[PDB]
Amino acid sequence: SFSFGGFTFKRTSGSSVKKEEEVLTGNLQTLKIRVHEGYEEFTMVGRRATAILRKATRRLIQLIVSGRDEQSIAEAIIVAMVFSQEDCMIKAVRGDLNFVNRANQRLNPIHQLLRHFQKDAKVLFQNWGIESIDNVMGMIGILPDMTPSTEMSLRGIRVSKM
Ligand SMILES: O=C(O)[C@H]1[C@H]2CC[C@H](CC2)[C@@H]1Nc1nc(-c2c[nH]c3ncc(F)cc23)ncc1F
Repeated sequence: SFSFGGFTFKRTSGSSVKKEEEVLTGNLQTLKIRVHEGYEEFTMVGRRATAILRKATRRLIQLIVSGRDEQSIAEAIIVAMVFSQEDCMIKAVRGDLNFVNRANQRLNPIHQLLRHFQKDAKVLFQNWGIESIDNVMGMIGILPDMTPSTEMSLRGIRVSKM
């Protein structure tokens, strides 16, 4: 239904209304983003990874991911975290004031966030948060360093891997 970061997104459930909101990045730039308000589920289909995303307003509730290799799974996770519009993803932006240009009639801020994190997702992964996980057979944790764990995971994130 739409393409974002190389994944085909389809909404499978729920609805949202869009409210324009100014947000402040970690490096103190202002982005004016269309915040989606409501409960939604999406599928994400890539060449090398597939995910199920459950989200609410600026909140990743669950992401289940399967993929070819560590790189392919990290790609899905980064796109999902930007799509979530979470405040910790907005605050993970650091470094050059790259969102200040204004040359184009309109420069999509969610695309700007994804392009930022495609350069380096270390700050994003390190600030997202980790949680203890239940023992669900075939579901493993993935740590900020993209290492598997049976005990902990990035908040809301599980890899489907036997
Ligand atoms: O807002 C936009 O300009 C585009 C770009 C940035 C993310 C989506 C894909 C590209 C967005 N397009 C669409 N988003 C959504 C959408 C629903 N809930 C969401 N929550 C967060 C989010 F972020 C986008 C959405 N629905 C239909 C779309 F067609």
